[PDB]
Amino acid sequence: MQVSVETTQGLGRRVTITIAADSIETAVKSELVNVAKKVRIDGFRKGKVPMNIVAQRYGASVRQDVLGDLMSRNFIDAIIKEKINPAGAPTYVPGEYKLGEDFTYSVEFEVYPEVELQGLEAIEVEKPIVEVTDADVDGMLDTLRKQQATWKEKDGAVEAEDRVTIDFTGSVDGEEFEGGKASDFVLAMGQGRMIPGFEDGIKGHKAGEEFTIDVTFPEEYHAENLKGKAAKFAINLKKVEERELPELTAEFIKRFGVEDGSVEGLRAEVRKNMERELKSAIRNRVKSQAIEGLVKANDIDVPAALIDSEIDVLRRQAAQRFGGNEKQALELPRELFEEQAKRRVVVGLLLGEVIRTNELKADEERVKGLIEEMASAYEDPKEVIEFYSKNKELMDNMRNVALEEQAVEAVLAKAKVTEKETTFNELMNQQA
Amino acid sequence: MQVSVETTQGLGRRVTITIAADSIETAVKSELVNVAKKVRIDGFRKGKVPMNIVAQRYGASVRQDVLGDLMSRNFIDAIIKEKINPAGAPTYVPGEYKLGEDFTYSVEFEVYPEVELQGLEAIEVEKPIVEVTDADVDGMLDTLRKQQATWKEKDGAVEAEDRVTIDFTGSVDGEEFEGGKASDFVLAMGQGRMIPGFEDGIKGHKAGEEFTIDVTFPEEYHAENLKGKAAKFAINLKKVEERELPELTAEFIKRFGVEDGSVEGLRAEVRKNMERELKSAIRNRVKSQAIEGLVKANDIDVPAALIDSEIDVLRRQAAQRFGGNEKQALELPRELFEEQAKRRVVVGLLLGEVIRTNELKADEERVKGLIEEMASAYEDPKEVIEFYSKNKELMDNMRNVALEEQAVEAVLAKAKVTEKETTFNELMNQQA
Repeated sequence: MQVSVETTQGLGRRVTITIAADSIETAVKSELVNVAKKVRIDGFRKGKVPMNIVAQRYGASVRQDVLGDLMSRNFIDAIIKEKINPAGAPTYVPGEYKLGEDFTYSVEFEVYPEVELQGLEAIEVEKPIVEVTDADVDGMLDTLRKQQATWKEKDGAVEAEDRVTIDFTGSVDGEEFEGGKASDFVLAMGQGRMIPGFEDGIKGHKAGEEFTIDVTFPEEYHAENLKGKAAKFAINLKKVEERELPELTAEFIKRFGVEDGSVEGLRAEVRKNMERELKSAIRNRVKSQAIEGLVKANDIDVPAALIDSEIDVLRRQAAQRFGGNEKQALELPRELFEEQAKRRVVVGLLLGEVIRTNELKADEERVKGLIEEMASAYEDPKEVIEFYSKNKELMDNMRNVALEEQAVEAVLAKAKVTEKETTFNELMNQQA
Repeated sequence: MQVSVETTQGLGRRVTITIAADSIETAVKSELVNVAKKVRIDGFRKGKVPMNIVAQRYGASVRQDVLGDLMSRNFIDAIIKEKINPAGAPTYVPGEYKLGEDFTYSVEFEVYPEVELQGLEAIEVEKPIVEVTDADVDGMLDTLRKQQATWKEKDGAVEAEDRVTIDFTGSVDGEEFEGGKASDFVLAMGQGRMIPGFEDGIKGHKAGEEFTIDVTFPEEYHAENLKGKAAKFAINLKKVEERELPELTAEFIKRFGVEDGSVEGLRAEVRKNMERELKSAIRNRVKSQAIEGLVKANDIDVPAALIDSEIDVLRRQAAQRFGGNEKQALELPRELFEEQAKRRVVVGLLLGEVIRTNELKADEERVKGLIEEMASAYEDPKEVIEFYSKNKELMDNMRNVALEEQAVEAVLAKAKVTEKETTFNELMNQQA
């Protein structure tokens, strides 16, 4: 067997393997008649038609199953002789497969080092002490009243402080940007604006008079063919709708689903929101400050295999969002995926080390109250707790999440906890 | 959300869950803004463009993520309140997703029955008593030179007992069909017979003729829209080759792959091949006798969920080979999938119950010896066993196969063991 273990750097090593033509071919014939025998579909029956011709002439489909086995078939043997152990999964980077010659592929595996964390006390824990008094309730209620100010058909030009119901669609330098356009787009004021140029074209003209704008995408834009390329957008200026407050009437209150219809019912729906919004935002802030603190305490050098696995999931899933086209993945900037990925894998090493060596058990009290809180998001809390209590694989997942939280907590209580007073507004204004 | 359970058939409990239009759309906007903020692909940036219009107008490309979440989201609560749970996995039978509508999907499954094996004494174990003597080697050797004789170019009429390397293609009923054609298809004699009309047509014509044979596919054939339809096969008699025996010449010894050239090397390579195939034959004979013993003696009630799992693996794998056409999967007569699946699920329950209740542990010496036996095939056997010993993920699968064979053995030694003498030829005659 043709194998070549190269070293890239430290953790990473590039084991380049080449499988011979007939070594592939015989394996195709083998797995053809195998899967044919078990699934009862031997073309006709189990005594005719040599899989030799089936493979060579029209066995490009089965070649996925075959090469799928052969990558791990040559791997499993080669790693025995050389003592090669990947960190979870090896990054199989293939160049090309010539049909009827060989199959060369670069097996870029990483090794998992023993992680250690330092600066546990040096980490700043934020407790954003928000206590949502009627100042915060009615302050945010006024923010709601003024920001959700009703729509009204403006007579004139578009401006910064207007909504406009339009659409944008066309091409970027002659290419159809797959799903990157909104037929009947609502441009709403008050919130942030899009790329300088786009919204500028919109607010450069009056309603009714429809035209195309040509704006180049930023190099900060998250697709290689769209960024730097000029983009023509067929702007159909239909309806310019200004925001203005008539009053906080039951007509407005009704649009939040308030059956009671009165503003006092609006406060009550807002209390039901404020319950899970306040709890999850506080928990998000202390969790965020913790995770940021852990990584910033120890920006460790993680195995790239875990990053690559995260990147495969994130590339396929992103490209699924961009029309489902695989090719789109390969033109999203890698470092926008490696953002969440790096943090996921670093925290995976750190918190894993914590629950392992600090011997953190699924603390029955901690996971009890955790389950009670997520159950109080459902209609019947008590019975959700009671059913989870029986269920094995639920209590596996509840063990893990209680231990993620408990691993954060082990270093959280060890860290510089700072109980800092803020308001409901500041809590979510500093987020999105 | 709305849930409603209905008994399909006994264990089959159709939990029909109506997910309301808004229950979908809100979860769509959720998974949109989530994936946007974590991957930082918010179109432009994390402060613009409501996910409302993104969902409603072109949010088809997130319905995998959304419905993928909702399948567990609605189900997890539904099973809590009412008491209701699948054996392994629930079969989600969904409606066609019309947008701006309640997605009602039939969440079917079967509950797990107490599996028991019976008629252990009635199960007759076949121990086919064979040896690799020069009698069996010369028997197979004579069959080898007498069956696998060299080919000569024939100019004349084709028989059933000729070779003919033809390129056939055409159309079934008038419609072109994928996969069912082969350029330089070798109709070799000696081995079994093809479908009636086809090979009868080939042998009904003399070398040089380019014609067509319109033959009807059997109603027993492995696909619906092909079976029962006549099929015009444009047979171009390309190569016609007569089957003739010269001798077991050094020309032939080389052609078999034996570089050694002298017949002593043909015998050596035959000893190595006969070694591993004798092992795999005896293994397959006692294994298949025992497996079909347990299954055909105990046609137990198996939860359809396990069948769906196996069938999804088998339909992916098969339809990938049938041009990658996932629609054609559902078109294959399902009993060909359920053939293997029935065996896998019944064995999985029976042998599972054996190793569980009888406390069958992966015996270190037994799994070690099993690995010696299979590693014999590999490049360095005792180092294979040695390296495997470290890797738990692989030793998990080695524990699987060890306990499957050990569970077979726990009933094998209990079953009516009958030693039945055979030759090497008769051992594989039916199996091949």
